This record gives sequence, C-alpha cells and structure tokens, in this order.
Amino acid sequence: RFIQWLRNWASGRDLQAKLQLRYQEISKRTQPPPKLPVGPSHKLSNNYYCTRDGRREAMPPSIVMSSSEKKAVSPAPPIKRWELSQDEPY
Amino acid sequence: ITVDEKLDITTITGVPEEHIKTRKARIFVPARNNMQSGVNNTKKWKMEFDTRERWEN
Amino acid sequence: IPHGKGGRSSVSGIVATVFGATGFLGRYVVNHLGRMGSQVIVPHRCEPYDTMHLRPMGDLGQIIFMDWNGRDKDSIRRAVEHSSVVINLVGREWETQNFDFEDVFVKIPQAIAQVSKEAGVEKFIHISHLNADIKSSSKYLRSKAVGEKEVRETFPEATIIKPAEIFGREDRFLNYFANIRWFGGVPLISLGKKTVKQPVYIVDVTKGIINAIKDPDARGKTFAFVGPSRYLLFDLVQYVFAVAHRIGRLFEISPFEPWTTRDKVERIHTTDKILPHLPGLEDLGVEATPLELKAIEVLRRHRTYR
Amino acid sequence: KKTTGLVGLAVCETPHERLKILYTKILDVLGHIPKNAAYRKYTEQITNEKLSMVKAEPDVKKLEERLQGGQIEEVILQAENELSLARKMIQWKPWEPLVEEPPASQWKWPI
Amino acid sequence: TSVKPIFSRDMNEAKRRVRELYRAWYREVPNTVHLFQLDISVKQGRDKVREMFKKNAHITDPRVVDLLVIKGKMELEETIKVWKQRTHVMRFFHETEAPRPKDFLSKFYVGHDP
Amino acid sequence: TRPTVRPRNDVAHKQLSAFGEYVAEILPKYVQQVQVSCFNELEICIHPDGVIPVLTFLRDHSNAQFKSLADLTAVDIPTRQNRFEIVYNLLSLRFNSRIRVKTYTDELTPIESSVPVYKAANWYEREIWDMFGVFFANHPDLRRILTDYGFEGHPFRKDFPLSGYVELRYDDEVKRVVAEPVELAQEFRKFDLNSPWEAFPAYRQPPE
Amino acid sequence: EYVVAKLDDLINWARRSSLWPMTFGLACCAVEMMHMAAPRYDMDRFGVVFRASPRQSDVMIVAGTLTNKMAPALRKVYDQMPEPRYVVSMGSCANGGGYYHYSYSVVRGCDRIVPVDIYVPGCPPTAEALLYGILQLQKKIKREKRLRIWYR
Amino acid sequence: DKYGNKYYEDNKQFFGRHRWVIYTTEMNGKNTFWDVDGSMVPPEWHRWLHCMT
Amino acid sequence: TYKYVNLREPSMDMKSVTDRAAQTLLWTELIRGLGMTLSYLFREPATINYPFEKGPLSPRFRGEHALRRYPSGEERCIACKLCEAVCPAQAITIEAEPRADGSRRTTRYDIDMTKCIYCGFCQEACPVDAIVEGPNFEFSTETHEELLYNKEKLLNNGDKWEAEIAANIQADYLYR
Amino acid sequence: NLTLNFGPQHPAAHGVLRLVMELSGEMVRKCDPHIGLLHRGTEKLIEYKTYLQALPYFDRLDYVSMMCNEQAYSLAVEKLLNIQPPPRAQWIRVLFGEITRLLNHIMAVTTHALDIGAMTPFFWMFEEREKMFEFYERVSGARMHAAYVRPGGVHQDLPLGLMDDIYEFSKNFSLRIDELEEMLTNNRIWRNRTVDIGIVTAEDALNYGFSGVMLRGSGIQWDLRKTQPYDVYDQVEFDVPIGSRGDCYDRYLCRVEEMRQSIRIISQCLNKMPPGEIKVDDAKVSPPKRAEMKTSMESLIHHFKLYTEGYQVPPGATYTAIEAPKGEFGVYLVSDGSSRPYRCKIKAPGFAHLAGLDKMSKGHMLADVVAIIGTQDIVFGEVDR
Amino acid sequence: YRKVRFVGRQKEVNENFAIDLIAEQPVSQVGSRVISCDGGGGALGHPRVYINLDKETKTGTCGYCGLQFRQ
Ligand SMILES: NC(=O)c1ccc[n+]([C@@H]2O[C@H](COP(=O)([O-])OP(=O)(O)OC[C@H]3O[C@@H](n4cnc5c(N)ncnc54)[C@H](OP(=O)(O)O)[C@@H]3O)[C@@H](O)[C@H]2O)c1
Ligand code: SF4
Ligand code: SF4
Ligand code: SF4
Ligand SMILES: [Zn+2]
Repeated sequence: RFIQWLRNWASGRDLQAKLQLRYQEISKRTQPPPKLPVGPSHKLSNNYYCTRDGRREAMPPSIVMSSSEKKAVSPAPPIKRWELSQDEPY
Repeated sequence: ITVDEKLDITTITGVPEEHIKTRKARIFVPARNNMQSGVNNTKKWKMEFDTRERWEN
Repeated sequence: IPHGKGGRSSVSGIVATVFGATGFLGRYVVNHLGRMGSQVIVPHRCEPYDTMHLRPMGDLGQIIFMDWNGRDKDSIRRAVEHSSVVINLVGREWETQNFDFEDVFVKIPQAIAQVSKEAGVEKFIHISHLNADIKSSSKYLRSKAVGEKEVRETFPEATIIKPAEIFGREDRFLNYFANIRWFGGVPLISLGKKTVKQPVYIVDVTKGIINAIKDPDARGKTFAFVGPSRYLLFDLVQYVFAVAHRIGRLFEISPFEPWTTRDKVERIHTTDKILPHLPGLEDLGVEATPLELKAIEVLRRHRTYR
Repeated sequence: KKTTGLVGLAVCETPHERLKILYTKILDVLGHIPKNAAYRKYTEQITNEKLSMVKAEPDVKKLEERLQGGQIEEVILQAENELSLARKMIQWKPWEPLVEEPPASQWKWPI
Repeated sequence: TSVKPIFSRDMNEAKRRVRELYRAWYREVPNTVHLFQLDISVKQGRDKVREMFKKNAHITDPRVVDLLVIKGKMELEETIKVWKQRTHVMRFFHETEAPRPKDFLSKFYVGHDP
Repeated sequence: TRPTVRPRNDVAHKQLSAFGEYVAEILPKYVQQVQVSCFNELEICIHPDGVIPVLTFLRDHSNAQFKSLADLTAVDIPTRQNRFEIVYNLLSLRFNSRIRVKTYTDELTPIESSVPVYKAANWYEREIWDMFGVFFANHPDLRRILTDYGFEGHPFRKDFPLSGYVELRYDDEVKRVVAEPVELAQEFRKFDLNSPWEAFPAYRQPPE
Repeated sequence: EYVVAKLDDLINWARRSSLWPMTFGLACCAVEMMHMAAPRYDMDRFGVVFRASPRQSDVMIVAGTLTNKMAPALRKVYDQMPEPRYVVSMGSCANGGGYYHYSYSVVRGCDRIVPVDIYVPGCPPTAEALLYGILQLQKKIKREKRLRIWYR
Repeated sequence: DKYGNKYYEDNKQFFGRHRWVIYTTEMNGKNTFWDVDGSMVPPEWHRWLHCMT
Repeated sequence: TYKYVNLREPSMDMKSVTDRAAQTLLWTELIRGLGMTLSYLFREPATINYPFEKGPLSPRFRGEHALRRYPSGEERCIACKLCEAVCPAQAITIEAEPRADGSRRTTRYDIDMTKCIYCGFCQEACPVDAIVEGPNFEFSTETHEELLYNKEKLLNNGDKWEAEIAANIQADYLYR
Repeated sequence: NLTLNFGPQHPAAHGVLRLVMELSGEMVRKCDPHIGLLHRGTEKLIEYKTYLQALPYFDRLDYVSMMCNEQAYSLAVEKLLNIQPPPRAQWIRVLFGEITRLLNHIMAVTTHALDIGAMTPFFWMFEEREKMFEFYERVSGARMHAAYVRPGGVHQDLPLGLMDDIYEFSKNFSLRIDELEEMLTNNRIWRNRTVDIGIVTAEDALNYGFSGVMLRGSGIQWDLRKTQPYDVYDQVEFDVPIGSRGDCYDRYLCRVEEMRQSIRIISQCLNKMPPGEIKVDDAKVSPPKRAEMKTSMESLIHHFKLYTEGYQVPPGATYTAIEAPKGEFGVYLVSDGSSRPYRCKIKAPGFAHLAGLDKMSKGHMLADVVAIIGTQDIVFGEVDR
Repeated sequence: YRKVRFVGRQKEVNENFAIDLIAEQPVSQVGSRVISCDGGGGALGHPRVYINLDKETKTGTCGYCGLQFRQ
C-alpha cells in the first residue's frame, strides 16, 4: 500500500522488527511439568561428611612481625598489553 | 613533637543530652540458659541499662 | 488512667469532645489536645475538606470524625455517649439567610444540655463573653447573656468560661483593622473615648482550658479572662498603620460575607471592663502576655523588611 | 605517532638521553644518603639494572621491551617522582629503629 | 599524657579563644534576627549565647575545650551564610515542649519515676 | 578435597608473602606488624607517626606504583584501650594487587591527614569527623557531610542507640516544624541468636 | 435546589478532569513512575498531563523516603500550592517509612508533616495499582460546593 | 462469565490489548455507568485477565 | 583488548570537502536523518487501556497477603513463629495460646502493610505452608489507621478467593 | 557575586542535589555542592540483622541494578565461607549480570538527554525497555527489587521458557541502538552541545580515584572485567572501548560500543550452559528443597535452625569489588563470627565521581554544569555509602 | 470504653470459625498400629508423622493434621 513505502523511504526499511511483540511469534505458553536433577554428590555410600569440608579453614598466616641479595621482588609480574580486536578498531 | 605530658581523668560530655546522671549501668556475666548445656556463651562481659515503663498502645 | 510521658502516643486518661472546631478558636485548642494524647472526638457539621489541615496533630487513632446538624438530637447524643468531659464553643456572627440565629445561643446549648448531661458527663464548659449583658445592646451582644442565664438552669455547676476580646493570627476583630484599605481610614467612630477592650492572647486561651480540664473542683465557679496591661488606648488604630506602614465559602465568591453596616459595628465599641471578683484567669494560671511582642506576627503588609 | 596513547602527556621530546640524565641525576643524590638502610641496596640495584638496558640502543620500541613501564614518555614519570621520592628520604629518617610499640594486646582480632 | 594537642598548649591559648568568637556571636545575634525573619526580642538571643558558654565551665583539662572550639567555630559557617532555613535556629529554643516538673511531689503523681 | 570447595592457589600466596616482607626491612621505623591473609591479602600495621611518609613511599616507586586510592573507611572497636581503627585500601595499577593499611589511633589524639599525598581524600576524610569526631590534622576545609545540621552525636559509634532522641513532628501552633523527644510505636524487639557449642576449631582462644 | 445543585456536576467534574501533578523523585519509587510515563501504561492524556512547574499544581506526590534534612523543604513547597489541593503518597516508605523505620534520621510516616489522603502500599507499587489509586481519587471527588453556602 | 461482562478475546493480533473487558451496570449496588474502579472482576479471572494462564 | 572509537583523521582533498560543504550549507544532514527517524509515526501505539485492558504477569508474582486452610476449615497455620523471625521489617506479631481442644493456635496476628517490605520470606519459611502472597494488587484505602491488618481481615481475605491462589502454587511447587 | 542555588528546583532530572554557585559574573569558578538528602541510616542498620535477612538492603542501594548489586555481596561472602558456587549457577549470574548493563546504559543516555531537553529519545527507548521487566517478574519475585542472588548461589531455577525469549529479544535489539546513532551521533547540534567539555585527563584524573568510564575512554586502559575474574566470565570473548580525548563526548562513545558488547556476550553465553543443579549441596548454607523439608528428619533441623539464626562465618577481615555498570563497588565486610555481621562499610561510585566536579566545572558556563552531571551518571541513594 | 471508634463503620468481622470445625469430621478408623498422615495431599500440608492408636481408640488429630483420627 501507499502508506507502507513512505515508511520504507524514511529511515531505511525494516518491516519486520516492530516495536511490539504483541503479534504472533511471541512465545505464548509452555506445557510440561518440570522436574529438577539432583546432581552434586547428593547420593550415598561415598558422598559423606568429613570429606566435603566446605567450612573450617584456618587463620590468616602471620608473617614476620615485631614482638640479603634479594631481587626486589614485585607483588606480581606486570600487566602485559592488549590486542586491538580485529573487527573495526577505527 | 609537642608531647606535653599531663594528667586528667577523661570524662567526656555534651554528646548525649541528660542521661549521664539519670541512669546506672550494669556489668555482669551471662550464665548458661539452663534449657541446655552449651558453655560457649560465657567468657564475654556484657552490659545492660535501666528498664523503664512499657505501656499499652 | 495515665501512662508514661505525654510527649506523643500516650493515653493520659481524658476523652474530650469539641464541637464547632473549624474556626479560629476551636482549631487551635485541639492542637494541644492531640499533643498530650487522648481520644479527641470532633464531629464536624458539613465539611469533609475543611478538616484536612486539622489531622496532623493527633498521632494515630486519637482523632475521629462524625457528622451532626444540631437541631437533631441523637447526632448530638450518639457521639457523646462514651466520653468523660465535653466543652462547647459553637456560634458565629450575623444571622443566616435560612437559620433563626436567636435560639442558636439558646436551644443549641440546651440541645447539649439534654440527655448528654444525663448520660454521665462532668466538667461541661461553655463559653461566654465579657460584654454579653442583659442590657438593650446589642442584637448580637445581648441575646448572648440570655443563654448565660436561661441555659444556666441546666448544668448547675459548669465553670462556663468568660473570655474578653482575643487577638491571635486569623481572628476577625484585629483583622477588621488593616483590611480597611479604602479611601479613608476612620476609627470607630472618629473618637478615642472607649477604645479599647482587653485583648487576651490566644496561647492564654488554650492554656486556660487544659489547666481546667482536670483542675479539679472547677465546676460552677465561673471564670473571667484578664487581658493585657491595662485597659487600652486610641493609639491601637494608629499602631496599625504605623508598623504596617499604611474555608467553605463558594466556588467563585460568597455573595454575603460582608463588613455588615449593622449592629456589627457596635458589638466591639461597648467595652465593659466587668467585675474583678471573678478569679478567673490568674488563678487558673499562668497567663501573662503583652501586646507589643506578638504584634509583629499577625500584621503583614507590603514592606515586610523595614 | 603524534598522540602518546595515555592522554594528558606529550612526546617531549627525545628518548635515550632525557632518561639517561635522570637515572644519573638520581645516582649522584643516591650517594648522599648514609648507607645503613637497605633502601640504597635495592634502589641502586634497579636503577643500575635499568640504565644498563637504557643506555644506549635503538629503537624507542625495543626500549619498551625489557623496561616494564607504559610508553617511553611515561617511563620518565616512573622515575620522575622517584627523584622527588629519594630526596625526601634525607628529611625524615626511616633508618632509625621502631618507635611507639603498641600496648601488648591490640592486633588480636576476635575482641 | 602521651598525646599531642590540637591548637592550644595549656589553658591560656585556650581561654582567650572562647572569649574570641564570643564577640563574633555578639554582633551576629542582632544581625540574623532581621535576616531569618523571625520575631522575638534580640536580648533573648544574647542571653542564650552566654547561656551556652557558661554551662560547660566545669572543665579542667585542655584539648577538650579546644575540641569544643572546632565545634563552636563550625556553628558559624552555616550561621553567617544561609544554611539553616528558618528551623535549625529555632531548634535552640525548647519552645513548644511541655515543661519538665523537676519537683519531687510533682513527679510522684505522674510517672513511674522517669 | 571435593567440588563445591573454593580452589585456593599458592602462586599469589607466594609473592605476597615475598613482596611485603622487604617492606618492613626498608622502613623499620613505622611498621609494627605485617600479616598475610590466607586468600591473597596483606595488612601492614602502622603506628600513625608514619601516616604520611609510608603512603608517600607507596605514592611512588619503580617497583610499586600504588596510585589508586580506593577506600577510606573507619571501624570502631570498643574494649581495646584505644578505640577506633582507621583503615585504608589502595590499589597498584600496573600490578593488580590489593593491600590495606591498618592504623590505629584514639579519639582526642589527632592524625596527620593525607591531603597533599592524595586528593581523593577530600570527602572521605571529613566523613570520619562527622561520624566519629576523629579530628584529622591540617585539612583545608572541615565541614558537615551526610548528617543533619543539629546533631551532637557522631552516630556511627556504639553508645549512640538505634534511634536518636530527635523524632520530628509538625504542629500548627505557629508555623514551625519542632523537635521533640523520641517516641516509637514499637519496641524494635531485640532477639537472642548466639547459639552455643563453638562451631570453629581454628580460631580457638587462649584458654587462660 | 435542582437548578443550583446541577451546577456542581460541572465544576466538581472539571477539577477531577484536569490534574497537574508534581512528583518528588527521592528513591526507588521514582523510577516506576517514569515507566508509567513511558507509553505502555501511558500516564498522559487520561485526564492528567505530565510534569509541571511547582506553581500550577493540584495533586502533589511524595515518593520514596524522607530525611530530616528534607522536612523543612517539604512544608515550604506545600504552602505554595493553591487551595483545592490533595496529597497522595505512593510507596511503602511514605506510609510509616517502610523499613528504615527504626533509623535515627528518617521521617516516621510522611503523615506527621503533611495531611495525606490516599495511601498506596508497596515497595515499588508496580505502576499497575497506581492508576487504580488515581481512579480512586477521582472517585473520591463526590463533594459539593453548593448545598454548603446554601445550607449554612 | 459472568454478569454482563463478556470478556472479549480478540483476533490473536495483540497482547496486553487482546483480552479486554466491558463494564456495564451496578455490580453490587453502584451507579449506572460512570464510576468503575476496575476491581469489580470476580476473583477467578485474575488467573486469566492478567494473562497468567 | 582495544578499540579506538571517534579516532579518524579527515579527508582533506578537493572533492570530499564538497560532501562536508553541502552538509553545513544546504542541510543534507538533519532532515534526511532527523526528519525521517521521527516519522516513523505510523506505527501502532502500544498503550494499555488500564480500566479495561490489563498487562501480563507471572505465576510467581507477589502482592496481597492471605491465609490458607485445609479442606473443610482447619486453620493451616500452626503458629510456629518462623515467618516472624525472618521478616526484615518485623511486621509480624503473634501471641499464641492453647485452645481448649488442645492444639495450639493464634490469638493476635498482624501484618504491618505499611512497614511490609515484601521480601516474601514468610512464603518460603512456613513448614506447613500457611501464609501465601496472594497475587492481587487491589489496594489504596484512605487512612493510615486501616492498613494494619488484623487476623479477621486475613482469613476473610484468604477466603475472598482460593482458586486463584490454589492454582498458582500447584503450577509452581515443583521448582521450589 | 550572585550565590544562586539552582538545585532543589524540581526542574526534571532529579529534584535533589542542592548546591551553591559563587559565579564570577557569567563563569562559575567555584562550586561547592551539598549532599545528604537521603542518608537513611544504612550502615548502622545492618549491625542488628543477620546475613540472609540484611540482603535486600544491598538491592535497594541503586535505582537500576538488581543483579549487579547482590553480585557484589554473595561474592563478598562466599570467599569467607570456602565455597565455590555450582557451575549451572555461574552461567546465570553472568547472564543477568550482563543484562543489568542493558538497563544502566539505556538510562544513562536518555536521562542525560532529558536534562539536555530532548523529549523523543526518552519515549522511544523505554517502550522497548518494557520487554525486559517481564523477565524479572518471570524469574524472581517482583518488578525490580528482587532478593534473588543468595549466598548459596541462585535461589531457584528459571522456568520453561526464557531461552527462546531472550534469543527472541536479543535478535531485534541492534536495530534500536541503530536508531539513537541516527538521533545523536551524526547530528551536529548535540555534538556542538558536548565537545571539549569536562576535559579532565591528567594524573589527577586518577589521583581523584575514579573508576571506569570517566576513565579508560579517557586514556588509561584498565578494567576489572578481564584482569580480575568473577565466575565463568573469562571464557567469553569481547573487547572494551576506548575513546580519543578526555571530554564527555569521548566518554559518551564508550556507552554506544558498551551496549554493542552485551549483545555479543548474551549470544555467546546461551550456547554454553550445561544442565545441572541450583544450590550448593552441603546444605549448611543452602536450605534444602521443599519436597525434602517435609519427609526426612535431617532436613528440618537443617531447615528450622537455618532461619532462626543464619550461617556460621569465620572471622578475619575481607574486601572485594566488582564492575558495577557505572564503577567499582567496594565492600569491606567485617566479620565477627556469629549469625550477625559486624561493620559493613560500602564504597560506591560518586564519592570520587562527584567530588571531582570541582576540578571539572570551572572556566565554563552555568548551562554547562547540568550537562556535566548526566555524563558521570550519578544516582542518589547510591551516594549513601 | 473502646466502643466509639467504629460508629458508622459497621465492624467488618469474620463469619466462620475454626475454633470447632474438627468435630464435624467423620473421624477416621483403620484397625492397625501406626499410620502416615500426609493429609491435604502429598508434598503439601502438614509433614509426615506417625501415631500410636491404642488407647481410647484415638490419635489426637496429630496436632499438625487437625482431622480427628482414631480406630
Ligand atoms: N472569644 C472571642 O473573642 C469571640 C469573638 C467572636 C465570637 N466568639 C464566639 O466564640 C466562639 C469562637 O469562634 P471562632 O473565633 O473560632 O470563629 P467561628 O468560625 O465562628 O468558629 C465557631 C464554629 O461554630 C460553627 N458554627 C456556626 N454555626 C453553626 C451551627 N448552626 N451549627 C454548627 N456549627 C456552627 C462554625 O462553622 P461550622 O458550622 O462549619 O462548624 C465554626 O466552626 C464562637 O462561638 C463565636 O461566636 C468569640
Ligand atoms: S523501599 Fe520502596 S520507597 Fe524505599 S526505595 Fe525501595 S521502592 Fe522506593
Ligand atoms: S506462616 Fe508459619 S510461622 Fe507464620 S503463623 Fe503460619 S505456621 Fe506460624
Ligand atoms: S511479606 Fe516481606 S515484610 Fe512481610 S513478613 Fe514476609 S518477608 Fe517480611
Ligand atoms: Zn495427617
């Protein structure tokens, strides 16, 4: 129709990516009942406490406090640089 | 340095309004809720102030 | 029975009932009653919006609103059936185009001298005026003293309060002055003879009620309100233009809320410094307010700085 | 190049000798400090480590490698402040021993 | 006392400082009373100024008074300018608050000994 | 041990055990305790005499850049005989490393502030004054931020109760919005939650 | 009278047909009102225009949480409104101040300062019950101006 | 359902505006046509009118 | 990694300036672009006619409180106080008592609908699954004195509907 | 000099932030704003709560982020508790953690373009924003403020759907970002409205302690998104934008390319999710399932006690920060050793990002100053740190 | 005393009561020793609990279950 192509001369022409999803091909509903898998060592005869010790980790280790040709070690190796992401860097 | 050693018992005021001289605190030991027998809740001194009226709204 | 501090959200025992309470006097009194905390039961006449500015004085659950006419009986009875004390301050100026205006100071204080009194109330307090005398002046000033005696038959002990002229923020008498931007500022009536009456200050008015509301023993012993020091002069009218440097009406305007060239003009120029044997204010203490300090507040004209 | 990457600086102007003064500018001031603190033992260690690789080889881009700063004009700023650092090491005295030990139970965490 | 002071040393750089800003308040009380457009008498303001200074006169230790100096000076920063919109200056006066009884027979009829 | 346990690493636990060691070696004037966290963090306990120069030493170097001042906080600890605890947190840009500076103090004893050393402490340093009263030294503009104009409490310490004293209300008595003593509609019912029997073996106290 | 009381079915209809609200964006209840301004539940042109100058308002809206540093500034704007005004506060922190309720510096209620007429509950009221609160407000206007001076 | 409020389901060419309702007259003693708050739906359509199923 | 955006030197020759000269002088910009992207007016207005039309929801949507009960009425609540101890605003207050039959029930039951911050943890803390956030946003009374819900609202409010509630739990209880 | 306080004015934007202006005739040269309109008592309030109960008060700290806040809290707690979260759960925290950036970077442009005064890009994008809150309601509990991330990983699994929806959503979004490119980039007046404004590029642009954009887009390449991991977050491919000079228009053009990265990551994340569980299995932290807390004996005692009190956290201080979509997010969570935490000091952006308004403003107009503020993207209630 | 706050407010009150509605149930019977009570349906309602029915033919509504259970 003639009101259609005036939208297609202005700002390109899209015709499919509407601002509403109110039309068809929006996902309406889903049928099936769910059931969840129970995976991570929930079972028996090996899955067993004192192996999984998720807590009880010790104190922060004290280093030499009050009461030699060292190489002047950095806290970490320095940050090596970056690439330039070869899609369109300009 | 400006050390200027001196002596005074530090009593600070002005920060509350009037409840310095009104109330009296209490320092005690919480001692074993005797429905059970766990003794972890010893070893720490606590405080609690005066209790005043509780009416019905 | 009382509990704790009466700063806010207390009980304080009392349960009052204030009729009228939409004008200058009745609003400002209740604004103390919701501060100490109580069951204030205020029924209004015909105005849902005109009590909107009233509510943020009582905290929560302390105020309640009901509807009543006054010529009906049970609307003045259903509300007052559970209370302890009750005061009244109802009334106004000029006769309505529909009303009767004579019995409103006669049968309407009698309409709450009905089963209301019989129901078990105490310390019922009505208002008077210092100038309401049985003499032949005026149509409004007298016929107020008729209610002072003909209704005094009922409630044999009341301590009906007798105020003088009052000055506050939004009254009529002091705002009758400086609302006279006109082609001539004339006093009443080009004479400095009788001016003036006793302008007691409005904080003293609301303080007298709250001391008397559990005084005790203040029933029958009626009280009078002392004014400032001491009588007053003609200088007041010159005092206006010197320092001033020369609510449910309608949708557009009220057709008749006038300056009333009738017996309005004489109801104030009839001073009558009455009998000092009434106790009546300093014994119901403590009320002591000058005029020269509260005059900056109410007056408001175009200079506003100098 | 005309922009130095990191905006706010300018390539000003010459590498390989603006640096070579400023390392040697520090080393002469470095000798002024009394040698008992190991501050000299590591700072003179890394400057001699740096200036040996600094002096004097092409190119600018090769000097970026084996000298782990930003761009070469910013490597000035890596040691620019360090000259301002070491001259105030004479003013206060860190080589002096500890002062004001805490009162014997303070850095214990669980109350 | 193994602690360095703030400004004063011992009581004489101190007591000349509390006298100092008192004049700055004293010319301020007539200055603001027409500025913040409130209506009391100006002498009440000068009484309340000396009310505040005299009450804390039970101090025999420096750097606490000096701590109040920093508190006393910071009050003037909002005061000389307009940073207290007609309420905070009125907050000094316990005006609409009901009076405390402070009398033994008077406390006994109302309250569970507050 | 298993899945669903955090896999720790030793490389960062090695270098942070290595780097912070020779920090106390080259300033044994201010450093009083260094400790390594078991998850790659470092504390350098410093008596506040060296509040400026140790920062000024970490302000610039060639082996430690550390020019990203992230976090100034303040933690109170009663029952310590010196209450408060100013704790910094700074970041090395070139090295991806976190380190904190724990400096204790007391109330009345001032602290030489970090105003020339860092200019990100312009609003952070004033906050501790408003909340605790810790008067930092030589700040160009000490004022009142994040509190109301009439408080006298410095609320973030422990003696200040949960509500204040200053529950505010309006009246039409003249115009004003007036203060009043505080009144609640409900107690804020305070529970009791600390279960006994000591779930932690590692942090066991000295049994006295 | 049948003649005079017919008139207020225009005037008390006209005021409930054009409301020009102010909004006080303070907290997270401000953001949801912007989605009501977004044209899904398009707030404009259902009787009510968008934002407006502080002078020309009828219905002020307090949204969010009040602090004691804002309690003076609220009353001053509340004075400058003309006479047939209404106060409607959305958000559960404008009805008792949500939680934050036991904090040392939050206004308890937004009712001890201004008189408010309609209380919408909820951390964010979902811009779905709030048009319902506005149609409640126009339903509240069944008042009269005649038979007030015609009675007394 | 139920009274006279025939909930029209449209031609499946909308969403948010496909299941619109009609209010007609005096559900529980109200006025004729000019006061509906929208709360007059029976509490079974909230499963459907809100598009929850 | 990197990308250098808005980093492009100009053309600076004879012909390409005529593309930058016709731009400023005759406005081939700002109309071809901005006068066409506005119009773009012919699209359908996506507006919900709220008193008639309503929008979408989810089966796990929160809202009004209500209480459930068993088949023929039993008061499913057992007053085990767990919803109280996890309410962040402490909007719950419960006083219980042994009713004369023997099983314990409630006497006072409160939800501060003002204070209620809708963390919904009460729905996920009851073992006998008593309190349920019912999905109805019908609200907005006129006083502060009304929204404090007592018990005899909530059982009534839990019995204005149940088939609305009983279908949403039955479609969602497998996930949680 | 005139001392106008153009701020409390409810002139759109956000009627707050009342400040002073000691303007020198026309130029400003002195700006000293006031904050504290919402202090709310936050950091004192948490000292009485437990860990699970205090959790939504992190959610209400922004206006916008719902899953980027509480991302900075559970990850600030799980380090203390020696837990890695289960692998299905980590793919959701990156999914919603890379969907809130498509809420800030829409609001950070439109609301800036409303103070400026453009009407139509405010309505042209929020109408597309509605297609995204249906997700939040479908998964967690509400419109915005969702107590959804827990310390024990994800609360519950997202239902059937939400995979042909997000792929339906994200395949039609780049046309909408190509709209605003025509609306603002190629336009001259908006370019003329913002070029060479707020030129702050020196080392005091980092000595002020700024976080990202109003960083790297002005120069210094650094971010917390591929030098520091969170979860499965390094196993996806993307790049980070850098602008040319140090003004607002070269921190504006970060945000167009930033939204062109979140579409790639979502279209990269959906291909890699395995089926699995939700919670941490050892159940001293996660509650057990509803079908379990009605059958066995072991389930209730590790259910009924887990809501009266909370967890058992070991002592020792900790700290972390993540990428909030406007900056770093410091949390210095002091632990004591019980169900109730000790001090919880937060660092939010805006402390640095608005104290440096003093440097950034002067030498310029008054109409410049409102155009400055909507570039840093400052939200109040978030300056309550 | 409190009777004034609802004048013209009609006192919206509940109608049914669960104070005694157990007693109209057809009290169940089995003739065994111990019975499950997952009443109201499985995975909802009150949890599983086992009751001894030997003594005045009853159980005691299990507390949780509420329904009168006996033999
Ligand atoms: N102390 C003095 O100096 C002084 C001076 C002048 C007059 N008065 C008298 O003392 C009292 C002070 O009143 P005010 O200064 O506050 O002004 P006001 O407006 O007259 O207040 C008194 C209340 O009585 C109400 N009222 C009038 N007629 C009524 C009726 N038939 N039925 C029910 N209510 C009626 C009025 O309006 P509503 O109907 O809307 O409630 C008003 O609210 C009045 O009785 C007044 O006549 C005293
Ligand atoms: S609790 Fe409610 S009012 Fe407060 S910020 Fe959140 S949504 Fe807004
Ligand atoms: S929901 Fe649970 S905790 Fe709350 S009253 Fe019912 S049984 Fe008790
Ligand atoms: S609905 Fe929210 S505020 Fe109310 S009890 Fe449940 S979790 Fe607490
Ligand atoms: Zn059973």
